[PDB]
Formats: sequence, C-alpha cells, structure tokens
Amino acid sequence: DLTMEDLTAKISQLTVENRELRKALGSTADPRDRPLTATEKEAQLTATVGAMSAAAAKKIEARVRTIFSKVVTQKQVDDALKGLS
Amino acid sequence: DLTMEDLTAKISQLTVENRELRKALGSTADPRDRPLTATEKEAQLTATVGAMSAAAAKKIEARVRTIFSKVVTQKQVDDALKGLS
Repeated sequence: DLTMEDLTAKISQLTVENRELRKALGSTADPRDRPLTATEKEAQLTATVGAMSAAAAKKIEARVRTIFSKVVTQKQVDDALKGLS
Repeated sequence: DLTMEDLTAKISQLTVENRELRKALGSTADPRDRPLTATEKEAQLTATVGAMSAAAAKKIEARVRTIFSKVVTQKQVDDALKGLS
C-alpha cells in the first residue's frame, strides 16, 4: 500500500546497519580492515589494470615480432596477421 | 673441417643474394609484390601490437572490474588480486 515509504524505510534500516558495520571495521587492530572509499577503490583498480595491460602489451609485442621477423613482403604480412587470428 | 670462415663465407653469399633478390622484387610489375622497407614493416608491426594491446586492455579492465565489484576493504582487495597476479 505504502510501497514508496517502505522502500525508503528499507534504505534507512540498511543505512544504519551499513555504518554499524563500518564502525566495527574501524574498531579492529588491523588497518587493512578499513572500508575503501569509491575513489580509493577506483585508483587501485586503475593501477591494477595499468600493470596487467603493460604486461599483456609486453608479451603481445614479443609474440607478433616472432611472426613478423620472417615476412619480407605485403602478401606475407597478411598471412601472418591471419595466422594471428 | 668447419672453420669460422666457412660460416662467414656462407653468410656473405646469402646477404649478396638477398640484396639481389630484393632489387629484383623491387622492379616487379605488381606494386604489392615489392618488399617492405625496414620502417614500413616496423610501422605495421607496432600498429598490429597497438591494436591487439588495446583490445587486450578492454578484456583486462572489464575482468578486473567484476573482481572489484565484490570487495570493500583493503584486505579483500589484496586477496582478490592474489590469484590474478
């Protein structure tokens, strides 16, 4: 009947519990138990993607240099690229 | 029996023959049969790398995101990155 207000009250109950969890995670002796903000979580995600992407770019360049070293002409590049597919 | 001069004599014979075969290939009728130059081959090489590296970066980023979608604390992040180094 009062569906809107029930969903709002659901957020209120989920919000108070949400912070009661955060206050308990700050009461532990381990600093690494702190909940990360969405900003810090994105910075560590971006740095993680950047590291693995650089690692993937390293192996990819060596892999296709292996196939390109044999080619000398146009047609041969295409068959090497098709060999990469 | 097998001296060093034997190897360098064969190396010279192949270099002078490869120089000639290129000059013949460079004088062919069809322009697509001409051998690629060193920079042209290198330019198409990095172009192939950069294309695959960009596509690999997308799969890496979307993969890291679905892993970060189930973490909150610094301890959870460190354990989520432990399997996927």
